[PDB]
Amino acid sequence: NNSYECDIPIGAGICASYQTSQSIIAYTMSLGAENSV
Amino acid sequence: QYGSFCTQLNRALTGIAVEQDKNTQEVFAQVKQIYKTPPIKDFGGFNFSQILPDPSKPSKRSFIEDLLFNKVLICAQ
Amino acid sequence: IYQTSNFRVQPTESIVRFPNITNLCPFGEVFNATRFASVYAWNRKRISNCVADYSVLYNSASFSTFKCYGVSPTKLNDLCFTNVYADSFVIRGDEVRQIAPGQTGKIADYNYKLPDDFTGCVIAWNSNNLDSKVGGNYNYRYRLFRKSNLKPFERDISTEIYQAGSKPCNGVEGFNCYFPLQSYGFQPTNGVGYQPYRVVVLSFELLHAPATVCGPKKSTNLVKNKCVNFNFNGLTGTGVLTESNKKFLPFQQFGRDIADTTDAVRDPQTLEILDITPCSFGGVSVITPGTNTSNQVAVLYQGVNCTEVPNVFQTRAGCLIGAEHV
Amino acid sequence: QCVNLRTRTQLPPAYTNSFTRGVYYPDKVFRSSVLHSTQDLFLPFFSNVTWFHAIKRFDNPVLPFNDGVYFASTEKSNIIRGWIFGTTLDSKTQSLLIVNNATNVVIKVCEFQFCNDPFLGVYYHKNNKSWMESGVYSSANNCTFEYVSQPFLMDLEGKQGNFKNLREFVFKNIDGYFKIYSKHTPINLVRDLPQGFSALEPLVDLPIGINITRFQTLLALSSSGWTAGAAAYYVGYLQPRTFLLKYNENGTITDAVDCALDPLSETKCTLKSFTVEKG
Amino acid sequence: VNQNAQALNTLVKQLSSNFGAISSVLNDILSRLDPPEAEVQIDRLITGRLQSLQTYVTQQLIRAAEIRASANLAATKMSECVLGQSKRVDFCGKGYHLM
Amino acid sequence: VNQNAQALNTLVKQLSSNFGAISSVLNDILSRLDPPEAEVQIDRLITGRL
Ligand SMILES: *[C@@H]1O[C@H](CO)[C@@H](O[C@@H]2O[C@H](CO)[C@@H](O)[C@H](O)[C@H]2NC(C)=O)[C@H](O)[C@H]1NC(C)=O
Ligand SMILES: *[C@@H]1O[C@H](CO)[C@@H](O)[C@H](O)[C@H]1NC(C)=O
Ligand SMILES: *[C@@H]1O[C@H](CO)[C@@H](O)[C@H](O)[C@H]1NC(C)=O
Ligand SMILES: *[C@@H]1O[C@H](CO)[C@@H](O)[C@H](O)[C@H]1NC(C)=O
Ligand SMILES: *[C@@H]1O[C@H](CO)[C@@H](O)[C@H](O)[C@H]1NC(C)=O
Ligand SMILES: *[C@@H]1O[C@H](CO)[C@@H](O)[C@H](O)[C@H]1NC(C)=O
Ligand SMILES: *[C@@H]1O[C@H](CO)[C@@H](O)[C@H](O)[C@H]1NC(C)=O
Ligand SMILES: *[C@@H]1O[C@H](CO)[C@@H](O)[C@H](O)[C@H]1NC(C)=O
Ligand SMILES: *[C@@H]1O[C@H](CO)[C@@H](O)[C@H](O)[C@H]1NC(C)=O
Ligand SMILES: *[C@@H]1O[C@H](CO)[C@@H](O)[C@H](O)[C@H]1NC(C)=O
Ligand SMILES: *[C@@H]1O[C@H](CO)[C@@H](O)[C@H](O)[C@H]1NC(C)=O
Repeated sequence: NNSYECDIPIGAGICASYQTSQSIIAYTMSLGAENSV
Repeated sequence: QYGSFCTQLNRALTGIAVEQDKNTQEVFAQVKQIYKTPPIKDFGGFNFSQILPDPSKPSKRSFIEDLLFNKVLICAQ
Repeated sequence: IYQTSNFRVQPTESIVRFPNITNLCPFGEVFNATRFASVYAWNRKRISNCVADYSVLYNSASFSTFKCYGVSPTKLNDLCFTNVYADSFVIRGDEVRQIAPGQTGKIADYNYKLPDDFTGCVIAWNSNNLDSKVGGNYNYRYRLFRKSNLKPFERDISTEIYQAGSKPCNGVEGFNCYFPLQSYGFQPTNGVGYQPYRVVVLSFELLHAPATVCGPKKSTNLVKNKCVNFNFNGLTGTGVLTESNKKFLPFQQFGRDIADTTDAVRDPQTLEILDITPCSFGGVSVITPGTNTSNQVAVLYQGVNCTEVPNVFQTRAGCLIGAEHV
Repeated sequence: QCVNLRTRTQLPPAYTNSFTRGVYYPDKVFRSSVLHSTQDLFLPFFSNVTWFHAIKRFDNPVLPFNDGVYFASTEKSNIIRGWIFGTTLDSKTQSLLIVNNATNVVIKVCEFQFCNDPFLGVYYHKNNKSWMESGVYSSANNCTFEYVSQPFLMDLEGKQGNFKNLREFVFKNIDGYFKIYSKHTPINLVRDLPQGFSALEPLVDLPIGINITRFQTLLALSSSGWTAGAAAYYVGYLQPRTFLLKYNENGTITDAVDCALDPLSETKCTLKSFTVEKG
Repeated sequence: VNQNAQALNTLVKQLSSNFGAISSVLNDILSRLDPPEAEVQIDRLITGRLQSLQTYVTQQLIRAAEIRASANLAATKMSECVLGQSKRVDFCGKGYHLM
Repeated sequence: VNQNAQALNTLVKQLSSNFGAISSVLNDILSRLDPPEAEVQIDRLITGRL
């Protein structure tokens, strides 16, 4: 359910990476950090 | 019997080669003549001893140029 | 500058080295055989480790029909063969046109077929004088019916009774059953096309193994460092033969070693791993001033040493003649 | 002319993982320092094998033959001495007989009459270091081909702690030809199949063109009562697949990779490389 | 560099395909058949190799026409960032350009 | 201009090549041979010109 910067793009906003034991995990892309002004 | 195809092919390849030579000539040769840095350098405390040419080299490359050159069958074809 | 008329070096002589001659292939006894068996019991023979001259057979008019498919017979003596597959039988003349591959017929499908990529040569010759019997040469039999047509070059000898229906065949003959073999009617009174015909076929492969069947050899020598024409074992090429440090196993020949070209190769009659190198080539170019001004030109040979070609100044891009360095 | 044997250790067949065995030189031509992908008959990686023993324990079954066979044998004093190949084994079809005679291997292409339990009879009932072999064979009326091999001699005795004798043979019967590829190498391990990679140089090819669908092995064999050391042999079945072989500059097959086993192997076969970047 | 090498490698691998003929060596087919029916086999190889060569030339044309744009962009950047100061945002560096 | 003019000429001359056929005039081959063995000749010219 988390968000991280994309490594291996799959498509439709969903992409995967290799991370911690260690496995391949797919998730929704994160549009960078967020802040207000 | 097939006529004139190889003339077209050779013309295209020669045009490509001449275009590449023209590109290389145009990108760099932007200055009419060649300058040279004075032997003594006092640039207000700044340091440029990594990009300026180094005489102690068979070629005239600089340090960063050498580093870039390092980072990057032959006759069967 | 203009690039025209690419330059190349022409060859000088030829080398026709071949392995040692052994003896003459005994194909004559096949062609002068006493008795010929039936179609389904064809005479199959393997001929190897000898030297055969097919020019005499080709020039001989003793045969009647002679069709070579995979190769032109005229130069048949200029190819080395790994092995010879000789298949012989006797057939009715009217059906002779079943010999060719891709044909349709009774013997051509039921009990004798040929592959699509067949490269051998077929000979058919009438033998009505000696093969015909006054009472009928009925020793020759064939399969009138076959449950499944056999693949090319496989022998069927089963004596099964014909099964033309789903109902079982009982006893020696049952329902829709017939004898597997039918005799051939060969008599001296038979007309043209009904006479017996001796049919032989020769098959062989190319370059898969060091061949042993060849013809005349005329091996001369192993000269080096010359643009010569090598024809060691069928591969005809032009180039220079040098000595290489490359290593072969005791059974390795015809190295490709890059993409598709015959690289350093061994030689017959000896054991040395020779190396093949193509002759020098390059694209000559002409540099000229305005022809309105003058007429003297200069010639640049690209990327090639001009220590040999028939005020020079060899450069990195090649070498230039007709002009003097300053 | 034989005595049937039933003094066998009746056990279900054992299975072992054939890690990296069953790769050989495809063609007679030579390449070097390149990568070549080709499809042919091979033993797939990580496959079961059929295990038989020999010491009581005299495993002599009859195994079906199809698409060639891969025979491995670990032993000392090479008790196995012969192979029989055929279809009906009753003097009704051409049969192939291979016996490693004391001089060399003898090849016999004859419509030979096998019995129920034929074997290479050795009169070694009493252990007195007497290998006198006056054994005789049955009728061999119909014969077609005969061959004599090179006189290569191998050790016939020994009780070494580590099983020094290890043979790997591959038999392929296709397009009317019989290809035998052989290799021998010592191993210091007791039972486990060696881990690693080994090449396979060809040995011989024979143009025979006969039909064989069954085979059995022969070893040095009164009918009942024998004293021989432990020995094991594995039988594996081939399959048509595609392999990518990585040659070397010296002309030796360094490694091979499958093209239908695992997805990573599929990607390696696609990219024609041994290393793949993330993506 | 990898693309340029790949183009040539794929072009040179083409000299070992039947193209519908019976072999892939001109010398072999020349020395294995009579010239009355050698053209009927040579023509297929000629057509196939013409097709391959034309495809390679077209690919090279397109790639060179693409790289001309990068050459022009580099020339403009050299004429603007170096011999002066350029006020175009996010052209000569990310931020406020100096030299 | 010249380069463009270099193309059209190299097209027009293409109308004077055998292309593996027996001639280079459609009228000649049409009026010198019956159709059923004339399609097998016209097809080569069609392919080359395409
Ligand atoms: C620019 O910085 C470099 C790196 O420190 C200076 O090179 C050093 O100079 C000192 C004194 O001459 C030497 O002891 C070091 O060994 C040098 N470093 C290297 C990596 O060679 C250079 O002198 C500076 N340029 C100036 C001060 O004009
Ligand atoms: C968080 O992940 C778990 C694991 O799949 C899932 O069951 C759950 O629905 C997720 N929660 C949200 C809010 O997406
Ligand atoms: C074989 O027969 C041919 C003609 O039938 C004859 O010319 C030749 O001499 C014969 N050879 C032998 C060895 O009988
Ligand atoms: C070939 O024959 C020649 C002379 O007849 C002999 O010197 C040479 O050793 C022979 N070589 C082979 C490979 O038979
Ligand atoms: C050749 O050059 C001379 C020198 O100017 C000039 O006078 C003459 O017209 C030129 N001729 C041609 C044909 O260009
Ligand atoms: C080619 O020329 C260079 C320069 O003279 C020389 O070093 C080299 O040996 C020459 N090679 C041949 C094969 O002539
Ligand atoms: C050019 O200079 C070199 C170096 O002194 C000399 O050897 C050479 O002869 C000179 N060339 C001419 C044409 O004088
Ligand atoms: C090998 O056989 C055993 C039992 O006979 C079985 O459990 C195992 O799955 C087999 N191996 C493979 C790879 O299927
Ligand atoms: C087989 O081996 C025996 C025993 O050494 C030997 O006498 C014989 O000559 C060999 N060959 C044959 C064909 O029996
Ligand atoms: C080989 O023999 C088996 C068993 O007799 C038979 O089923 C098969 O059809 C035979 N195949 C050939 C090609 O003879
Ligand atoms: C290749 O063989 C030579 C001689 O047998 C040997 O010196 C060399 O080390 C071998 N190459 C490699 C990579 O082992």
